[PDB]
Amino acid sequence: KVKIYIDDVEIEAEKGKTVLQVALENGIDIPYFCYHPRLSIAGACRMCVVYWEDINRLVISCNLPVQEGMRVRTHRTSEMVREQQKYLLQALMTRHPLDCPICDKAGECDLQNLGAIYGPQKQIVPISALEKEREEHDWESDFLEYYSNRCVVCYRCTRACDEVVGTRALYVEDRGFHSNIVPAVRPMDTSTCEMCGICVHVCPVGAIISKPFKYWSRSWLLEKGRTVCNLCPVGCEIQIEYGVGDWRSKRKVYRTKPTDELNICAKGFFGYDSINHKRLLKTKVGKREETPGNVVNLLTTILTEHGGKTGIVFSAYLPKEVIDEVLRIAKASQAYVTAPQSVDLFKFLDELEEYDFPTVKEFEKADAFVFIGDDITSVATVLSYYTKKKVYKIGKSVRDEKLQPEEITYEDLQNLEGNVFVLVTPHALNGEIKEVATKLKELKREKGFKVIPVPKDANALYLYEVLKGIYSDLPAVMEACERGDIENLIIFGEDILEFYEDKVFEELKEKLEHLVVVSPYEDGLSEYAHIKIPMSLMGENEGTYKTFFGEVKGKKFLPWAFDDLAFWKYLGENFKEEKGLKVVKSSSNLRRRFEPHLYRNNWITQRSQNLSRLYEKNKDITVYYE
Amino acid sequence: MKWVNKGTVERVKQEFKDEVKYYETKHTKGFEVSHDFLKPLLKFLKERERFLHFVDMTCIDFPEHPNRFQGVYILYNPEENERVIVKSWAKDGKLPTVEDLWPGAKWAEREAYDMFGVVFEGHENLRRMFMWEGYEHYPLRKDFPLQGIPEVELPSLTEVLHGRTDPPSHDFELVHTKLPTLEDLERTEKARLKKKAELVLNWGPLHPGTHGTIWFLFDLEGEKVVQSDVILGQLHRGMEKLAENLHYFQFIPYTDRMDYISAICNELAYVETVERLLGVEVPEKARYIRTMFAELQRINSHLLWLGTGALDLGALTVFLYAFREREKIMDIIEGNAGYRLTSCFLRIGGVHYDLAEGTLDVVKHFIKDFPNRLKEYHTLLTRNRIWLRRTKDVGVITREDVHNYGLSGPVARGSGVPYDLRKLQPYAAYDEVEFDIPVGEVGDVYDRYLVRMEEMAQSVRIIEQCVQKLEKLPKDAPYLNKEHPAVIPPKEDVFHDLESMVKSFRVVVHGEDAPPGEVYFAGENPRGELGFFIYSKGGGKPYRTRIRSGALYNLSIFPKLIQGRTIADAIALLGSLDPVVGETD
Amino acid sequence: WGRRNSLWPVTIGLACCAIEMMHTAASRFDLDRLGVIFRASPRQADVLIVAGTVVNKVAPMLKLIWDQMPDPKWCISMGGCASAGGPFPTYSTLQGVDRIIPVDVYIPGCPPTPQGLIYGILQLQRKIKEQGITK
Amino acid sequence: KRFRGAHGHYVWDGTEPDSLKAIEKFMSYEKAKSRCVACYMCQTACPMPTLFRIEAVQLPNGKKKVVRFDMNLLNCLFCGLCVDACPVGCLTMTDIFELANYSRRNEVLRMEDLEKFAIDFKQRRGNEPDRIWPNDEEREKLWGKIEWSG
Ligand code: SF4
Ligand code: SF4
Ligand code: SF4
Ligand code: SF4
Ligand code: SF4
Ligand code: SF4
Ligand code: SF4
Ligand code: FES
Repeated sequence: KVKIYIDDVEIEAEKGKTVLQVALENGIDIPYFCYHPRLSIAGACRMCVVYWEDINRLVISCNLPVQEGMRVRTHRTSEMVREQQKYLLQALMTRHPLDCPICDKAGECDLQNLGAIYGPQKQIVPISALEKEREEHDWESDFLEYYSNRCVVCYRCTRACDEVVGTRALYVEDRGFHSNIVPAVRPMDTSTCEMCGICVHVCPVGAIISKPFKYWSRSWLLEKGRTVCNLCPVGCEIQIEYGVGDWRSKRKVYRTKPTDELNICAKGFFGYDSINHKRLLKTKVGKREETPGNVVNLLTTILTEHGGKTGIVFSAYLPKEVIDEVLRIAKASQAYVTAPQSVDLFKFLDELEEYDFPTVKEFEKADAFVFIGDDITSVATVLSYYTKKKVYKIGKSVRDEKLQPEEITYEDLQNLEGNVFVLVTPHALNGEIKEVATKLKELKREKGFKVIPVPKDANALYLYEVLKGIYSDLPAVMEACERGDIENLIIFGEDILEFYEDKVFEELKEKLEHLVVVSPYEDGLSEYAHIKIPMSLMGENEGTYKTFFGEVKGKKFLPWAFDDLAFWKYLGENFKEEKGLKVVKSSSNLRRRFEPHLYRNNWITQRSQNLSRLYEKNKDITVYYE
Repeated sequence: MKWVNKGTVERVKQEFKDEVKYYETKHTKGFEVSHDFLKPLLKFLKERERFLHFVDMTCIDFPEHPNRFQGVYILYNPEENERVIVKSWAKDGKLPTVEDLWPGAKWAEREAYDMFGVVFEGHENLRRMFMWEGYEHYPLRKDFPLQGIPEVELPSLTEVLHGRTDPPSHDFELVHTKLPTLEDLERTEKARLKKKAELVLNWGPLHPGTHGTIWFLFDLEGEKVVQSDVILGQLHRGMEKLAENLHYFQFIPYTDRMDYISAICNELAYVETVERLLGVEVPEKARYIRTMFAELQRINSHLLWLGTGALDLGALTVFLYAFREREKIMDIIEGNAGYRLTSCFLRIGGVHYDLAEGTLDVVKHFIKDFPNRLKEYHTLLTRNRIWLRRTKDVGVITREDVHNYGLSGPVARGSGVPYDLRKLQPYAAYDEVEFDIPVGEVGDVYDRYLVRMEEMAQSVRIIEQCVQKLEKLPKDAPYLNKEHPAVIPPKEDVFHDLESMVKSFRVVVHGEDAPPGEVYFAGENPRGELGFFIYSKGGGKPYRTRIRSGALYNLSIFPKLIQGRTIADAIALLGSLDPVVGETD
Repeated sequence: WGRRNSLWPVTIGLACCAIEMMHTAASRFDLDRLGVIFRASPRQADVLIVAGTVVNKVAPMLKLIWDQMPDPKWCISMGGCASAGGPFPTYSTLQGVDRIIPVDVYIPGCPPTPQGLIYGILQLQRKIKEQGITK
Repeated sequence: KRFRGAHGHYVWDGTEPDSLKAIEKFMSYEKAKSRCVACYMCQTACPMPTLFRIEAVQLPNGKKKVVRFDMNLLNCLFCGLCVDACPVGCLTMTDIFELANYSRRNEVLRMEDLEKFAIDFKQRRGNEPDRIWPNDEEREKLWGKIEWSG
């Protein structure tokens, strides 16, 4: 829409973009530090200088909007720009330590890369490696560490904490050369900070370090892949960094990172270790490993001859493709199908009768937000990064206080006005499920509000779509097991442990003829199983999830992955005609055993050593803002 | 050394109007032609434009293109000192043969078929060059792994003999690439020459001769040779493919292992080429250190050719003297580079270290004696005239064979052609140093022996000039261009400041920031023109590094010389062509 | 220490490691004081010195030379190429000669110095001197 | 003095460079033991990284400790590129060359070995100057008395 010139090269640029943006899009590398596409412009690092021929002056390109016929020059054709790059990089290196041999950022460092390409190439300002100091304060944290001398004070962290996450946990300690980043409240691990790791990722250097990753490897020795995070229903796309077992690094997941969209929470940033914890990667019968073909025969016999006495407990942490294949097999076996979400979510959606599920992008269109139930920031954290309008609240409010929500009553909803988005969490309605659903159903028809159900488990909404009308009540299935109406159980994941304690399954192992547990872990519920079948985690399957970021499909790249979908499809080759189903219902009221927490929301994050430390510190805290 | 002149470009465009496209790069000038016009353009460039001297030809693999293989040709105009490069796409995996235009190009076509799978219609029994008859792959293809396809378990027999079944080293891979059989070797031998005479002489694959690894085939009538062929590959390790997987600075030690007899020369050719691609200036002190050490290697390399050449006819007394002098050159190189044979002295941007204390005193002690000892070898050899007559009339190479076969080094100079890149295409410091180019008149085995002899004398005069220049420089003068981002600074710099450390990390982790483009540069190695054709798509690793061996083309003329002659002259002929199994990649 | 028990090896020069082999035989190091006769015909030799890298194309030919030697024989792999494949983990290089012929002594280096090759021979002699001394 | 022999690991003896002393506060080391901080520069610079095997951990006190460092000399070029890449003054090439042995296993250096090699090399030739050759008597057989100068 607008034509410009960068080193006498004509380039078309859409009006509204900056010279730096246009240059990067066209492969013209301009060194930069403080500009981040997701944050507000700062103009502080000054590394993006370009020579604007039209005004004969050095100007920062990150703040320069494109204008028809403008002519700029970069370091490619301007010595002035080259001299300032050498000076700016030398200035940053003045008190920067000789820490590259042990710094976690080596190989992916903006200062190290830019300093080697555009830097002075030699030391002009002679500072001994032993005098590389800058004012500094311990962040008092077990997960984050700040190295102020490595800091190139760029304010990306401060901007991200204030503009993206909104926790306002950092501040710049005393001005001038020694400006250093400090947590607003220490110890940091129990402050307003949500340990999302965004500050680690936006930092262009190794100033903010992830302690769990410190010294274990080198950035260039890891493999990288991107997929869908399934630890909650948001659907963020994250990058897993792993090793293979060769000379470079161990066969495990070493850390995880968000993309430049900064869509990530602590579960996604520090929960990577749940992928390495006691994995079940082979089919087993008892304690002995068995060939998948033999296990497929056992299951084929169970469902073919005893399907009408078999119950299937789905997991909301399963991708669409597996859910569908298992459900199709169930309908070919005349089995019982259920899911723990039948206790609360399904009852709510049955009464609401019709809901809205817009993408995060569509949140811009809302005028106000109404949070009903739990602390949204603790259930679908990243959503709290996009609810920037007025927020009303009915229910528990702990980390959501960062949004300064206004408490209201159900009677007040009748008076709100204009494109209201109601975000409701059915797992937190305790006995008022039908009443609340009925009230929101009226509101959706009379006033036209958007009623968006926020499940706490990744694919629960899809489970509901595929199980509505045919699902059995979880307590009815368990009651049917005690009565002897159900002799075999195929349980997927540990979603069920949110309603029944372990002992129940220790006894079920004796009562049932066949207890089949499909899990990713060798510990937990699978310890009580007769037949153990592996269940895939993120990065180990190509499964799609119905999330807040749309219908996202993951990527399979972790090499130790067990082919979950291939196994079930193979079993399904033995089931062609649809036979039917059995449904059990019951009015018994099952109470949730534990409330989800920001650092522990499901059986997967529970197996994360990192999040468990964060959870133990903050489990008792209920007030973070006042 | 300029490229295509503006005049010949237009005469080529006026003749191939919509079929050729002139183009320029930072370092090369040439043409892109349509497949059906490749040969007419080459015949035009050679016969009607004087690009008679054949330099090299090879292929580049572009899997993302429909044709997938671009033929690359490089010719030279000795009358004007110009180079041309011609590119063309292969039509259905084929290309036109050029061996009738340049006989020396026959072996280049064999190498290409073995590495890429390109067939040359009309190659006159095209067979694989290095691999055996029946190999199922084309290693230079981008989808072929560098380690091949491991298929057989090949444990260490020494470890099995002691019951130790566990791997002996953390990097020991039990699965290995499949191994051929003695029968497999027999098919490549028989599929090489079609029976023409009585007996099939077989001097290889392994023979007790001087160049034991070089395999020869003679078709004899009693004692006369009618037909003759050579089979290489007894040392093929995948050099060109190893470069595709390494950073530029990492390949320097592999250049030492090409012509292991003159490693510093190999490094100079390679480094001088990479420094052109990256645009790296070399400080003065390093330029003289390169020029001096490159010449000490030429003396050291000619001594080996003379010692092994003398060993071929008894007279072991010359072998001892030649190696007595080689031990002196190695004492200087080892003391400065740190290794006797595989020096690994040059670095991108200069030299590894400065000269070691007292190194100039040792060279001066060498430059004063060596002139007297050269007079010993002249008369100690000519003393026995039983062999002097065995060389003054055989193996004559006409100037037509020099350009048709792409000969270089002493092989070309012995025949009258003063083709010396140290003067025609200067590098390190050969422009600021004065020396002479020895040239012969008959062009026989004797002329090549005499050519190499004065080259040692001329090299002593070059070293003498480098010594006085080095003494006049302060020991403060640089031997490394530390101001360029692609030059790894010495450890002493990194131990001191962050400004140097970040450079070391950048280059070591990501490689040098090479720009896109192509470059062809060659060094006057003791055995000929050692060329390096590097193709860069941008990044720390080259997309293709073709190595043009001057010795390889010097051997391609062997079947022409021994034909119609007696087999007794084969030992003297091969020796006068100074070939090295290592330069056959 | 000094034994009149002579050794008759055949030097198989394949690459750079062969050049250092010639320097050891020359007047600078005297490998004769150790009883090494150095016969050139493999029919009458008992020690196979593989000095250089072994290409897969040469492997069948090399194995033949070995089986063609009298049974009281030993083998020395000079340099890493003949020892473990050296610096060439490629499609055409045989990763160590001990994969087709048992070797008794491995001489590291790229290439080993003439003294390293001599020390390597003493090691072979050390082995033999006490190979006929136990049983 | 410039010979590129068997590799070694210089030890913590007080003569460390500024770069290492600058990061000492982060390391778990012992006096007279290897200086290595496991930066992987040697192996990354090496054209044959498979011959190396380096491992380091993060101790519960937050410091870094090198736990494994092995090199297989039979696949080494003895090129010196790794020593160039060492930023802490740890990796070095000694004068040790008498390493011929009877098994591929005897040609694998562990950390304990790299330390012993360097300690011995520094003990015998640490203060020796950088000369073209260290002894003139051993060279006199071939060269004779050389007229040196300042
Ligand atoms: S922040 Fe970058 S330049 Fe500084 S020590 Fe770390 S890797 Fe090196
Ligand atoms: S990690 Fe996230 S929540 Fe914690 S301080 Fe940094 S930006 Fe704020
Ligand atoms: S800690 Fe990192 S992101 Fe924050 S100001 Fe310093 S360099 Fe920038
Ligand atoms: S908000 Fe949910 S999907 Fe996003 S990173 Fe956190 S746990 Fe994963
Ligand atoms: S060990 Fe080294 S010197 Fe010997 S042949 Fe192999 S690469 Fe060449
Ligand atoms: S380069 Fe030096 S400090 Fe780094 S891993 Fe190697 S020996 Fe250790
Ligand atoms: S000397 Fe060269 S080949 Fe050997 S470990 Fe060091 S860098 Fe690698
Ligand atoms: S990027 Fe423009 S000022 Fe920092």
